[PDB]
Amino acid sequence: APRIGILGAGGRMGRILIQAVQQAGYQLGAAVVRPESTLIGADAGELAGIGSIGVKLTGSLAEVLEDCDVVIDFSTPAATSEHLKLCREAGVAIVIGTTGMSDEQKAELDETAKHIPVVYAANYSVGVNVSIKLLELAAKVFGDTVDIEVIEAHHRHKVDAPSGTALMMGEAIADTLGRNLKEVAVYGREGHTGPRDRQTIGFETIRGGDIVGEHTVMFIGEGERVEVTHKATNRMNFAAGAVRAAAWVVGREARKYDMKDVLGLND
Amino acid sequence: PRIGILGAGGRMGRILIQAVQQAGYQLGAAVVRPESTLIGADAGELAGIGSIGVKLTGSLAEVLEDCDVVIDFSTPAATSEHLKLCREAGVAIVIGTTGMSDEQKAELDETAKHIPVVYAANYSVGVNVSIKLLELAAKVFGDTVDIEVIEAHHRHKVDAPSGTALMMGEAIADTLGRNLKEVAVYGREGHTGPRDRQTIGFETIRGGDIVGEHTVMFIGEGERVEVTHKATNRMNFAAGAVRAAAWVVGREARKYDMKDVLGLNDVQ
Amino acid sequence: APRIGILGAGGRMGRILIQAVQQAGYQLGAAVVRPESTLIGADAGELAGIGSIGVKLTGSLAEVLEDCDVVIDFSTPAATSEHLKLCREAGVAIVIGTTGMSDEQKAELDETAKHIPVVYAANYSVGVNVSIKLLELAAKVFGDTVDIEVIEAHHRHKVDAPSGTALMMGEAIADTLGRNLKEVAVYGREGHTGPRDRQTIGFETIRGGDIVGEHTVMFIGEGERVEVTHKATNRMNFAAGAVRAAAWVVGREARKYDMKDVLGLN
Amino acid sequence: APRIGILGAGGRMGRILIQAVQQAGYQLGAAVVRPESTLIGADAGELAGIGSIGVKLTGSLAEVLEDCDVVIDFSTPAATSEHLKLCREAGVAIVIGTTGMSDEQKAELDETAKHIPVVYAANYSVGVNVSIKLLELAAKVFGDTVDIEVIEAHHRHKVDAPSGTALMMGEAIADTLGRNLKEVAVYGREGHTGPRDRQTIGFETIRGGDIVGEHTVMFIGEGERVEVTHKATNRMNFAAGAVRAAAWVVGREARKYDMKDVLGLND
Repeated sequence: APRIGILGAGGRMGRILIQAVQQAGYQLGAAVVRPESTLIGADAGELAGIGSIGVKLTGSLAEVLEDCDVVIDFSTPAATSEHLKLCREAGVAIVIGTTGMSDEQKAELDETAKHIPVVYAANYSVGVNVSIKLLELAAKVFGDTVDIEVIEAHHRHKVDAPSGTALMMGEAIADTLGRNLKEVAVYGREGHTGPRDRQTIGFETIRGGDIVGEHTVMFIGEGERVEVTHKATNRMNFAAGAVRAAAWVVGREARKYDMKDVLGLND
Repeated sequence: PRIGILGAGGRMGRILIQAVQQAGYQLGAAVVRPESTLIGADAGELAGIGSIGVKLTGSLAEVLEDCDVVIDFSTPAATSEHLKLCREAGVAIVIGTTGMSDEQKAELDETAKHIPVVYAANYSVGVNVSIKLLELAAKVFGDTVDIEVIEAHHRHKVDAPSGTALMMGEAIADTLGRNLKEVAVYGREGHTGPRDRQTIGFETIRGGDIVGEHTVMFIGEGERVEVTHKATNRMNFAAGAVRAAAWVVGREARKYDMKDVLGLNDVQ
Repeated sequence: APRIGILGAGGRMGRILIQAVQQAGYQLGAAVVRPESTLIGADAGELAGIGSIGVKLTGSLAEVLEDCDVVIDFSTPAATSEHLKLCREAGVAIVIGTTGMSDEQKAELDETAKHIPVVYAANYSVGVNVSIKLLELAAKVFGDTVDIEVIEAHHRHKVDAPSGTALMMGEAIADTLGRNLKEVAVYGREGHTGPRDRQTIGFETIRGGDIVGEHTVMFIGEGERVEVTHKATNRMNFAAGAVRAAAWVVGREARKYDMKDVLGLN
Repeated sequence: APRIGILGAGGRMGRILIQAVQQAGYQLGAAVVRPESTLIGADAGELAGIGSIGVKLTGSLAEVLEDCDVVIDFSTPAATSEHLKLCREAGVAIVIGTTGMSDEQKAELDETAKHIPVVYAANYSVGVNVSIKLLELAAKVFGDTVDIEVIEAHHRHKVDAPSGTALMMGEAIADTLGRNLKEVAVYGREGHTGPRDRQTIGFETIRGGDIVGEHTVMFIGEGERVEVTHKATNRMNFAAGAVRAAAWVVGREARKYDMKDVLGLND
């Protein structure tokens, strides 16, 4: 079985990753926090809400890398830089989900991936990555015979429209169909719009309440319609995907991998 | 009741004949333009329900004695003469002609002072029911929900959102005391910021051959209530018009709409 | 403004009820716990996660009734029995959402409701109660011209099908249409079922994953369809409804009330 | 450009197929009916509601096969047998959508498919075949991590439950996951069902009104859900797929093909 270490194990996301490791039947290899954290010495399982599991929060990643085959890192881009060097010298694979890394930090990641296996993905949700593959496959088959509309819904606090996931989906469809998203995208409809251009990709964005996040793509043809939909119940399905990527990457050739590799979608 | 169909030759007329027979009523008459080719043919056979013993006439006045109520889905000029004739004969009329002139609509109100007249923006029973549900849900939820209107229609529709969506949004704004033109939003792009509670959002989907779907979302904290109307075809106006026709027979001469016909004004 | 007290303030539902009182802008009048609870003396606002609010947890309901105009009780039927007798003597209204009261305990409630105002509802979610009213109205208008199908979805751990909410919706429609649900209900379809009887009310129950709770009623006609749907994001929309009932019932005549009364649906 | 002939050109499906041939820009090569038909001599385009196109209904398939590269046959299994022998001797490919052929009649097809190209598919809707491929792919990735539920809706007259299309989808999913559908299928839920078995594939069948046909497969996981949905607006989307298969099969090696081949779904 693979030994998975969780970096930043004290934060909100770390605790979820600890539950995901134990729920997948894996051994928690390590739980690391900042060397000055209040929680050093606490039980990771107790802290994660699953009761004691015998792994305690430590503050030195280098001291626990021998106990791990892979580590999962959802922290700060600066902390990921230090985590990359330690895993390189120790030969431990790393699954990185840190958002907002600089172009220099992202380059440091790419060169590390020539020495250790590295997983880097924009989204670790298994369902989202699956959805994208379905969209690409349906788009290749439907070709120019369907009107493509992207509908998403989110809570009333979201400041951006459409969501990054909705745009990620439209981008994959536009790449598949050979269209330029900025040219063919439409974000509203009011008044005498005229009839619909087949090249148009329409984005309908719903805002309200506390909706966690729903995305639907409609391939609308003559006489029929195919919908691909992903709905999130909570903000926690990154963990199951990240843990699945960690188990998958153990013992593989040193390259940079994404969730398309992990899920066998590049076929 | 004996129900007559005006403009019985057209696409909508033929559907109305089916609706009368499908509702178990006796078709009292079937009238077409006085220069129509089909004058003399049997209405039932032409409508696809087999012979029923009523033939197409080009003279509405000659068969008014054979009817208790008549249904008119034609052109605004054709209804005006038909409205005048029904007044003198004392036969009720259900009018669904779109785009009636300001003088013709005033002629209707005076006609409704002599005979009962039904005039509604939409004769689909489901659409009218939904709008009542929207009003009822809106009054109870008040300002505790973010309201979003989603509709879908075929790729040939030139106007957005549909009249039905705006009719629904208008009903909600009136219940909530909002001005729809002030609070409506038809698209979202870029840094929209957080949602204003007063906003009523309209998301319009276009594609393929979708006949017509409308969903209103009352989105609160922890839960959501949706009212949805979906149309399979463009013929569900007929069942309502026939229902309005049977309802208006033998009633006091006023102007009625589908809220009266469906008993929707009786709950608040 | 009304002073609302929360019973069982240490439990999961009690803490949520404290948040709902503060989220609605009301002043928390009291917070009572089991007489053997550890938390007596701690601050309710802090204990509920909204920061200190100046109300401390007590173990004596009788000692704090003077500070409240109404109390909300989501506890056990045995504890509710003591709460019903105590609230009667103090003249404080009570909102009860305890499930599973005995036929004798429910009778104790009805006799109590002759002295103090009592709100008792099967479901305190505002959305659900609204949904049932939409169903009743749609059912009255459509009559026997539509096929009615009830679809619900819940997480994979739910042992009962259909949900109580779905049956509550189905029952409301059957009463409107004059049908006997036990006679006309259908819970599955397999093989040569034949054509559909118009009287049938069909129940499609979806089970999977962690779905909190979705309920859809379809009025399916010829050429069109009307759907009324309620979707739950979490298990907490009872609290806002209960708090709204608490504020609504303050100072009213002593009867038994439900959420139809609170929301003006009757 | 392929010359497509339509057999049974007088019937409901024949008229729809004529529309589909012209809507695709193809040449109507022939329009054939029974030699004793009333419609012999009528213009196929006029009969299909698209105005004259200059091809008239004939009663002899052998006399017009030289005008065709492929023919489309939605008739009776007895008539399809005769058309197979004629197309074989004439070397013209054929697309068959006739339902209910015997095990011997299906064998006549397989031996014919060694001489001429033959397309035979259970369902010619492009969207449905796309949907099935999407289900197989999602099922392979999710594996045993999701509860799978099939929801379908049809008009109040449908006598069979679930629909053949819903069963077809469950069969594709059960095959991908290594499950036996008859063992894991559940068609209703009433009373104390207990908690859900992960292996179960649940079928919820909706009946009412005049619904043409809706099918939804829910892959329900922990924290998220992915739905694949196909909706039919009318009973005519078989035609476009059959026409698309007709053009695809022209000039290909004599084998038996299905819509997975036509749409590039095999891999």
